[PDB]
Amino acid sequence: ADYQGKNVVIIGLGLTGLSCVDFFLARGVTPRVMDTRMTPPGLDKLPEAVERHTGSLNDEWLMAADLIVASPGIALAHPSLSAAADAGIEIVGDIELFCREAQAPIVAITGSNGKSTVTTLVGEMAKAAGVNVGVGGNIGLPALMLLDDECELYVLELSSFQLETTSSLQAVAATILNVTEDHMDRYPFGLQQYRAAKLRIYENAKVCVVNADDALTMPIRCVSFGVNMGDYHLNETWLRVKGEKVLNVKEMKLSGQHNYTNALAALALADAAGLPRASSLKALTTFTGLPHRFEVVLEHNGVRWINDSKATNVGSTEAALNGLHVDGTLHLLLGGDGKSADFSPLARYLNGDNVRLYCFGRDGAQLAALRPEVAEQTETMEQAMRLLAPRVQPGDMVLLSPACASLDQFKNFEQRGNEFARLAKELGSH
Ligand SMILES: CCCCOc1ccc2cc(S(=O)(=O)N[C@@H](CCC(=O)O)C(=O)O)ccc2c1
Repeated sequence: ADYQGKNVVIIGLGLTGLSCVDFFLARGVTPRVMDTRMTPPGLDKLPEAVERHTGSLNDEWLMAADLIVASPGIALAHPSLSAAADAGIEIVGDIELFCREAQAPIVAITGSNGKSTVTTLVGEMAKAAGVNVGVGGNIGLPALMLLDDECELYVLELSSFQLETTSSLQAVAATILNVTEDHMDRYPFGLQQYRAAKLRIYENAKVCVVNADDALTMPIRCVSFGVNMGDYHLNETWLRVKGEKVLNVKEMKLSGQHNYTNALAALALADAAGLPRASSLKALTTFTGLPHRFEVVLEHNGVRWINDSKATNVGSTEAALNGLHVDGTLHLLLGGDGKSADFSPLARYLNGDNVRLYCFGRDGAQLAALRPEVAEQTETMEQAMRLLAPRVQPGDMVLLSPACASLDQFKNFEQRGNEFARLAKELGSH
């Protein structure tokens, strides 16, 4: 693709909007930028030479465009953007621009839960093998910042929003790990619309990796992973491939059944990508986990404080609660922007004499309502933590696994997690 002489418009700033801007500049094309936010991040880095429109979408700019590069953060359904598509104006995203330029195979990963883990694991498997690997997308660096001639493999986490605007992806290996309710504020046609966006990842993929335990991950053969069934399966616990033991999970630092199926998924994608199994299995024994993903930030005085701020949907929090072992009382922090999710699937894990709920953020009242008799509601996570702190006892667990976006009150789930760990360390020691 060649963009010279094109009127290009980018919707959305930040590092991703800026990576798009750099992409076009370096090609001898000056784009225009708009953001619906008044002072979006990165505005300051923008080279004065690029005109910008903030606080709203500029229809004059859009309708005059030859190409619109839409951040995953804006809906294709937005009236201004639907108008442009109706006019036949081409709309793509960063991932589409990347795929058109990429000169190395791409491993593509999406799903409601486990996608950052499996993306990171596959990158670790490549690294152990001596492969020059670029890992990013919806995790880490924006995809366009990974473009490098020396790169031998790319491993991208892709969100459903990125996939909606991508059409040139031809993955060497692609997976949807699972599909559980998320982003309903962005999918007015419900779960099947959301699933439809994720299913796009398989179009033109050399190998499709599917979850034998989750029919929604299926297209319409794929290599499969699952617990008791699949080409990659569990059998102490061993990872197996087609009946053959490959790894005793005692060698892994990660624990839990869901991280074991994450391990199969990664192995399946690495295998499809042609990485040696020895180095791939080795990476599985060295990977320690991501920050904010069920991360023990404090274990002091008989109490563990777990930062699971990366739990931004119901299915994620469920993966935290399902089979959880707590000696005393579980103090569960829930809260933020639920994205119109149905929280009732959590109810099942919240019976008993040993659970306390501390709910906050935009949807706090909705979360407290899962079990009002053991629930407390506050405006902030800080107020909730100071509320729960005096009550914690030896044998207790304090778990931040909010089931919601943090965007109503925090920059991102990382700042939420960082504030959690700060407070835990303050309230968790005399
Ligand atoms: C006009 C451009 C709009 C730019 O603003 C935005 C950019 C990206 C976004 C991503 C998403 S997002 O839906 O991907 N938000 C994450 C938030 C996770 C977290 O708490 O850190 C989630 O709930 O999965 C929502 C809104 C966005 C708005």
